[PDB]
Amino acid sequence: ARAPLLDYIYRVLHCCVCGSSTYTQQSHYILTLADLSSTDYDPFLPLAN
Amino acid sequence: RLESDSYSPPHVRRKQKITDIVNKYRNKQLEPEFYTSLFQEVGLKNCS
Repeated sequence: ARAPLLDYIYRVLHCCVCGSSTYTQQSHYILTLADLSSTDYDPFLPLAN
Repeated sequence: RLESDSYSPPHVRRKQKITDIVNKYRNKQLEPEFYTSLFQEVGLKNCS
């Protein structure tokens, strides 16, 4: 099911308060960068260091 | 009442009933899944 945005916000906050590890469901528990990709948004644009 | 062996005070009956209700009706949700429940509206479950 399509979880609401506040759900992901609280998931990320819980991960921050508890720890980055110990959460490897890797399905929907944490929103990842690749999820942001859409028709007019590339989350991996080239950059020069 | 004191003589009988199958009798307990009424508050014990209420406590056992409450424990049974908790066991048979609790919601299995994680911590992040519970905070978002508060913000969601209620009362329209049978209407929407």
